[PDB]
Amino acid sequence: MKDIAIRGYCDRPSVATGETIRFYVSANETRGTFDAELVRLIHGDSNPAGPGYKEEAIKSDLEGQYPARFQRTQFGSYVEVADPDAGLQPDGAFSVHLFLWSTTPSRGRQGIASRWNDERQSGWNLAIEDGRVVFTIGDGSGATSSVVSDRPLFQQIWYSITGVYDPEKKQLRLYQKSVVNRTNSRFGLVVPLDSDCAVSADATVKAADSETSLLIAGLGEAAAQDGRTWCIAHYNGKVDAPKIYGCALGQDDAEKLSRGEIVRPISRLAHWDFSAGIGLNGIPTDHVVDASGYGHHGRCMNQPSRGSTGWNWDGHEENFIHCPEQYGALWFHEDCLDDCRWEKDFEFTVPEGLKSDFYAVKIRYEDTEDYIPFFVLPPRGTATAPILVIASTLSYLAYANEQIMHKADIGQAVAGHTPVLNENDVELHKNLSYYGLSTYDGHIDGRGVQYTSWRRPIMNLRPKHRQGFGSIWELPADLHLIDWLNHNGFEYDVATEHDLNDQGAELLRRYKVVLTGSHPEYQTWANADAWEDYLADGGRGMYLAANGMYWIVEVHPEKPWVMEVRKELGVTAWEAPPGEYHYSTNGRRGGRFRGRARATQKIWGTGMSSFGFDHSGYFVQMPDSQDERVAWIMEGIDPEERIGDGGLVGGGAGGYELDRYDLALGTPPNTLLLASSVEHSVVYTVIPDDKAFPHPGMNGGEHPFVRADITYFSTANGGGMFATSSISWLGSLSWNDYDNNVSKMTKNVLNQFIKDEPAPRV
Amino acid sequence: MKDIAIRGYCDRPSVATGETIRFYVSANETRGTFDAELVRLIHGDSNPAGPGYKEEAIKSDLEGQYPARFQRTQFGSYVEVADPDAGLQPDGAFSVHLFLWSTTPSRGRQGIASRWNDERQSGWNLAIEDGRVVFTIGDGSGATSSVVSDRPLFQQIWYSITGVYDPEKKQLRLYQKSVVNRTNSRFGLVVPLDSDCAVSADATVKAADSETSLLIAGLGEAAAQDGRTWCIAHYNGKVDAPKIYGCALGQDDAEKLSRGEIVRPISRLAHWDFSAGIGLNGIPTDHVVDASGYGHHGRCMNQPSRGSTGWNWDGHEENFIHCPEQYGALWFHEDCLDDCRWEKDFEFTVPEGLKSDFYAVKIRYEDTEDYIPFFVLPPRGTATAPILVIASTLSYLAYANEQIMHKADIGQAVAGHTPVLNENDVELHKNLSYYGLSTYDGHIDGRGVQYTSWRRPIMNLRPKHRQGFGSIWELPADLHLIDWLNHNGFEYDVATEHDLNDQGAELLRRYKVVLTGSHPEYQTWANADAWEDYLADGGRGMYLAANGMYWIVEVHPEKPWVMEVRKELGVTAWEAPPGEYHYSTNGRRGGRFRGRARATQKIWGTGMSSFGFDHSGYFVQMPDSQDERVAWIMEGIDPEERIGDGGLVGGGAGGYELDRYDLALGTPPNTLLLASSVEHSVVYTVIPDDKAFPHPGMNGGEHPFVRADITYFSTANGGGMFATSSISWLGSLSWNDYDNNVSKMTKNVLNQFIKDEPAPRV
Amino acid sequence: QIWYSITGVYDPEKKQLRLYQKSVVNRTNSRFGLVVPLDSDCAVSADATVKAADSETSLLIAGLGEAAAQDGRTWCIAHYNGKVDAPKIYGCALGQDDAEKLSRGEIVRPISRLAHWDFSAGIGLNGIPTDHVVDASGYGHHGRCMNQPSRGSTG
Amino acid sequence: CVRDPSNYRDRSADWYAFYDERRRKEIIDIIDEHPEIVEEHAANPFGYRKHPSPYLQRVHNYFRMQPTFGRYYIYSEREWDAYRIATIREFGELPELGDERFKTEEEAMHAVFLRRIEDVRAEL
Amino acid sequence: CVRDPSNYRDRSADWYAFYDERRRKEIIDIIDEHPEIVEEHAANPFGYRKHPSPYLQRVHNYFRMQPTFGRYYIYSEREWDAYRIATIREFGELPELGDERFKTEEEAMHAVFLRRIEDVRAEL
Ligand SMILES: [Fe+3]
Ligand SMILES: [Fe+3]
Repeated sequence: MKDIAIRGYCDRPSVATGETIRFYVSANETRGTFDAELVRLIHGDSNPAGPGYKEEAIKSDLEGQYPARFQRTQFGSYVEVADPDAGLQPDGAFSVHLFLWSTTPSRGRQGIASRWNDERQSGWNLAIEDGRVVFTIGDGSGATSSVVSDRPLFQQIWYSITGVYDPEKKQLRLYQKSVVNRTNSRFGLVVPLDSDCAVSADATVKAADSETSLLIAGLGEAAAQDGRTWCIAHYNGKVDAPKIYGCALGQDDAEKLSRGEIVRPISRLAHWDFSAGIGLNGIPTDHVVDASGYGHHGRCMNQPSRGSTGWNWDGHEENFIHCPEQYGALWFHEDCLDDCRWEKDFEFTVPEGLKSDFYAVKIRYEDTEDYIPFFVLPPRGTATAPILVIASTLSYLAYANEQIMHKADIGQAVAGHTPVLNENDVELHKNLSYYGLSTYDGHIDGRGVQYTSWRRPIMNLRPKHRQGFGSIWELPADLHLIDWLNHNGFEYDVATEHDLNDQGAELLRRYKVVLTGSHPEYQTWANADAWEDYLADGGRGMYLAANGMYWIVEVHPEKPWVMEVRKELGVTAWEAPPGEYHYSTNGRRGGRFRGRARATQKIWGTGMSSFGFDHSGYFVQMPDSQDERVAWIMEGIDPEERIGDGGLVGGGAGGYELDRYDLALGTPPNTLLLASSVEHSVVYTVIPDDKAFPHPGMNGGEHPFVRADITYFSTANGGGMFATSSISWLGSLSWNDYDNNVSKMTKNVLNQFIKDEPAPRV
Repeated sequence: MKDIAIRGYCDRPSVATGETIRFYVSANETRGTFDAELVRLIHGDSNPAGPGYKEEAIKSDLEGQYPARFQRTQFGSYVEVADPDAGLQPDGAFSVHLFLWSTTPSRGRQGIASRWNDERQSGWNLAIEDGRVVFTIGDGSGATSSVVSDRPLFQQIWYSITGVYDPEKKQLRLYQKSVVNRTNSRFGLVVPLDSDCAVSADATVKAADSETSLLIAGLGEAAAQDGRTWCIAHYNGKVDAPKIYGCALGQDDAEKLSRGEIVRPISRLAHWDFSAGIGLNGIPTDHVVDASGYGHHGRCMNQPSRGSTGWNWDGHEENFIHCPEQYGALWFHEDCLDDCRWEKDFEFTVPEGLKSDFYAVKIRYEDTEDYIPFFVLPPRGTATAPILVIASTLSYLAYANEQIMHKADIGQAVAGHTPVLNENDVELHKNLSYYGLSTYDGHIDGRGVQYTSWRRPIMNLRPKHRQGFGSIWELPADLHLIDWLNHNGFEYDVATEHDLNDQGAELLRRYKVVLTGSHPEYQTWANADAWEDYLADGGRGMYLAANGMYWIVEVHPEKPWVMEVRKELGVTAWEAPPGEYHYSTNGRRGGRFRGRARATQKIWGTGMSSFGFDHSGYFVQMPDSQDERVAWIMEGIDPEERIGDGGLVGGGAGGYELDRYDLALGTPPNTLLLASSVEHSVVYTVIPDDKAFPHPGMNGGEHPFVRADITYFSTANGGGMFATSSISWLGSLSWNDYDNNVSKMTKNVLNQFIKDEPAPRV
Repeated sequence: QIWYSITGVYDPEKKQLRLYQKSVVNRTNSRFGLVVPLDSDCAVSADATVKAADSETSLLIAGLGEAAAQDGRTWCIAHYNGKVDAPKIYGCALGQDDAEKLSRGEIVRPISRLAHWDFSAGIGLNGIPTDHVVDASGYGHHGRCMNQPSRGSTG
Repeated sequence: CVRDPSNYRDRSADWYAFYDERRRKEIIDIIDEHPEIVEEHAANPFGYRKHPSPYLQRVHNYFRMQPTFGRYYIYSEREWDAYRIATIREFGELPELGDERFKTEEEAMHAVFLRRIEDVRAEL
Repeated sequence: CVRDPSNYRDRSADWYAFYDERRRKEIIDIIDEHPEIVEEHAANPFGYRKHPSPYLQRVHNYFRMQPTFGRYYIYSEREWDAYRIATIREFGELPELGDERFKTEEEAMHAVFLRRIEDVRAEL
């Protein structure tokens, strides 16, 4: 069909004046040129019942023609130990020990530990071939020598594997031993497992210098060109404590290494401890320490999961910062990606007279037309507007390259209909290697994706994209608010949640009112602190969304383009495995905000109540609508009207996500309840956070928790928070050509908050 | 109507031969006598479709007439500081400071801290009256002097409260100050809270020796008779760091005390640190340490919740053993009971030739008949039979004095019918002070009950009790199995789960086969270790039940009759507050076994899948039933028949709790799936642990997880494990006068497991 | 032997070399303490007439490069004496607000860093027995100790 | 300034009254549009081997989740001989029993069902 | 003695087959006993302001929770102008598109519903 022929991304989400942003572009093949120009995004939704797509051209130094070329992506987690001087290719006898835990032991050939060239079969490796651990040496002639284990591995069982090369006997040996205990494996000690072997073979050849790096969980593709080794046969599952010896080990040495004893410490050529670097702040680094004392330090590539349960993990401690000796594993999936690592094609330095708004680079290739969005800040330390719009870039990363309808069996069940998918949803399915996975997707192992990255082509971030749950989801849903603010005469600035994480409440206090996106679901702990500190002293805000502070996020300290989330039972897609709840960026718990005594009620007045994606409802006015203290809100609205019966997103104003009033979760006591939503269906459900025992009938129309709630409270020093508690509020702003109750209410509150008089103090 | 006139408990659940059990009986009023005699429990269910009630009298030295009397029960949590020398009634100036966190601040008069006599109004106290903190002294002539706060207390807000008595100005003073932070209280920092006040009043009287003990969270009733002080005006909510001074404090000093600074350390008279004693194994003690060097050590009474979040808790650490300085609180519910502390009426020493079985002491008062069930063991180190029946006494404590149908609003919705309730539930509803609460109950605060005790009259432990979900629930549901074993020729011993906790796998290895109860839901960690050590080495077991290893329990070491469970999301009645998931008896996580990588599939083959209580289903055979390796199980059973269509519990053999085969949770690889249950209704639901997103249709007959699964696997050394995966299995053994498929299958597996040959090795 | 926080800024938009100096003494880190009324804070600027070029040397902490690197080896001539803590290079121009936040140890603008060498990255329970200096910005610009500087020094 | 907690109340009660009014009107409309669910529940009130209709189940889903102050239940006066309908009161009180006795608990369940329909009609 | 993992398998598939058989028979019995739910779905496949019947919702609850390999969806060939019906394949594979084109997406949803009913009738 209309296939995607050009891809691209930018290196950073937001850029102030006088700063450089770099744009990395890739084509299907190296031919032709492509065009590029700068646009200002105004509206994104191409629904014929609305305004249609809107953009504006901007003259810049950025535009021109550039050569189109294919750029290759490395895809899959591994550890790369750079060995320039062939020290880890030993000249005589050498032994390799490691602990293993395989999740897909029959998914092709999977290299475990290797200094191995695979173009010419030179070096040594340790790999899984047809479910069996194989230890192979070679010398580049094509002639190799292997030893194959008698016992095929089981899935998710800890094994202790030793490979031995011995020239004195001209012999390859292999030791295998399962080290199951009560908690570390898939099944426990009641199973009479027999997976111990000790096999030998005749090494007719000698191992040669492979001219590659050493790789944990992979094999090297060819000889290194310009110092880069390419990884090919990716392993899935935990590796714990690998080490290389300069001698040949016996069976008593293998038996002692299976119990965790370090035998012959003077003979270790290398020993990588994956738990070295854990303090009370976690392990926020890609650095892998050589514990032998020879400086063969490694580097984690494409972010394998650190702080993972080891081979000796009994469950007496479930926090990896208090028992680092039982957390020496790294998970290593084959479909991870933290950086595409492409070569830059062009870059942009922001001029002085460039307004702070949403921007995109429009790349015009042969028939494919691609966008690359970015965000432009005001000059550093200054504000150029009274209104601040927060772009929800952390939630853009959470839903980045989302593949629910192609992967999740409950995709159509959460929706209330069959999904409608673009060619972008076909392009993600056809080329998974170019893009990666979302945090709502899982790996090929089964565990969900914790880490997501900005430095990759994110295809559901383009403004002409329409998502599968309904109409539109993340950035075109914020272009609704942008188009409403441009149709009226409001002057605004744009910040991101990464900028909020960097700058604190000092960013927010430059503005009289701060607005959120349509779905600001993922926040850091410092963003919640900044919002609370802003509102506690005269700050005003509008929360024009639902599901607004649900999951705790930490931005990675060494790599600020990578986001971490670990999830638990709640409104979730996956659940974290039992001892692995704590983040590795900071050493803290970080599940739901509500489970850390920081529910969304304690800051924004309302918080997560229900979800469902068939259609939307409308709001019905509560008795606080006729209160004299909120006559400024309900100003041009008859007291018997439906608020928001019609809209682009879902067909109404109350829908897709609902937040409610709750004093026990932390609503301020002076909050008024202006309206509440009705006409919700069986597809909407009560969230698992609110259930004790699941009984029948906890769904829309049949349970009191299924509602959205328009609220308002006031804070000290003339501040106040307004909330509408629905995603599809912003999709109802441009209904009936901007002549509706939704835009009247939002405009009344926004004209009140941009004044100099205090917020009206309910 | 029919009121209960006589009660009773025993000191310990299980007693071996040559050992002593004490009995504690209370009548409604002191008049007359009562009779007592020993019986053997055989069958408890009085359903006319079944065998009817059965028992057997035993001649013993226990029987006779005993004087009836009313025994008063102290009910509610408090800390008691014994002061015979009146050291904590000072003669001159004194001040009191504490941190306050009140859950029901407008519920009666609640004594916070006191050394107070309430008959004659003597001493001093600090109490909540009319929602306001009042500090009152009194001389013992009816004349009191008070000082009342200007600001009422908000609900679940942390306060810093100083009460000062200054004789130099003849002035009672009081200081109140809220100490909220981002995480410790009900609402957060955006609320412009104004509950700070400094008030004063004239003091006309002097405080006198109240001749009571000092009490945290309560007032003393009268003068101490025989050394025992009674507590009347019980507080609800957290108290943190109480201290008494020998001087008069100013507003500067109270302001420094609100920041946690210990002002004037030489002037302290007492200072109780509620976090003194937290090691790496929790705080398993009632001793409260005086941190002022004066030896005024305290004592917890009726088990207040140790390990509670304190006034300065920010959620960076959520385990009290790693940050003990932010966990200095106790919760102090007004409806806790760890021991009724009655007087012994009669005792019993188990004779030399008494069989190990279920026993009870039948008490025969005027028109009322109460039983006191206990358990008789074989002699220490010997086993008198090849069968061990485990009585599920931990699960009996969990459901002890269950009041779901009177308190929980969703109690009928979890069932599928209107509950039928006896006079015992009416007696629990009428006299709450005598009996206590279950762990499926919440407190009056709303937070669920974490501690349950054996030394109290447990009314649903009696065999003639019928329960609200259906027919019968815990001990008559095990009398089903006892009646089936006595009807056939099988010879068994009886042990409890407390004995299994004490004795390990050394208890289990004296037997050929061990049988579980009908619902062995609450287990300790060591019991799961004992079962895994028994099955891993030649042991045989039958799991004639479901929901069998769900929650982690710890028995209190200093008080072996008290059980602890803290709960999370899942199949729960309540969830623990955000910083308090770790037990106080040992400092370990311990919620669901499934979240600790110790699911029920790893040991017993099947694990918790579904629940619902309207009626039961029948089983349909699977293609492993026609296998030649398990033809001994399906011996006299036609391969076209239903298994268990009809029965006393629900009308079928698959019902009320369903367990399934699941390899990912840890089912052994050589497990055969023999049969599965059908005909479940919309009442039966999928558990929250198997849900990612709630969608419509996760109930019986619309989802694959709603099934029971009869399984069998074999272990090493001739062992094996049989599983029926349903509560209502034992209710179907006595159907059609013991002539049905359920009893035939159970008799086949039990005749195989008592032979000397190994298990048939699937 | 007084601890200072030093930011050198090259701003082409104003054609301006800037420099920020600020003493960060506490009760224990320096030669004298907090009773000394120290005044060594300054913010100066100068015009920049030239642009910086590729020196064709390695980067050096505590020294200057002598000539262009011959056979890959860079020689060091103007040797510094004393402690250096947390050196970092940015891709933008910093203000006085940013240098003031950097003096408190806050890592301002983490996405704009070009390199950041953490001299304490690698301390386990067995010391730091290595010459490898870790780039804590994610760009792989890893360092190397030469002639054994004292690792484990007070910061 | 927030200084007195009696000046503040739970404002979700104002929506619970609205929701309960809508929901009672809905349940009496379902009972009037489908009168055979009453005789269906009279035949088999447990749903044993004949599961309830979805409209009967929707009526059950309204009735079973109500707050327990004022909730009907069945009191076993004599087990398998006599059954009475009881009303839940505060802690420390006896239930308010009905005058009519029943033989089987299925008859008591259908009588509770009919009395709940009579109460939800009498409130409108 | 457990030594080779190819000797073992997931024996819950023997019950998933048994469950799918009963479940497909129940779904075609619902569609035969209530023919009006197909026209109910054709009038409004979103249930916008007219929520679906319990029998139509039971048919939806069967169709929507299937495994994704083989599942039907709608491919927006030209948005608001043309819609086709696709079938999900493995990773790396383009989907198999349908022949017929549709104007609105509600027509495509009802054609997916009809084609799923045809495919569940074809296996029996
Ligand atoms: Fe979400
Ligand atoms: Fe239970």
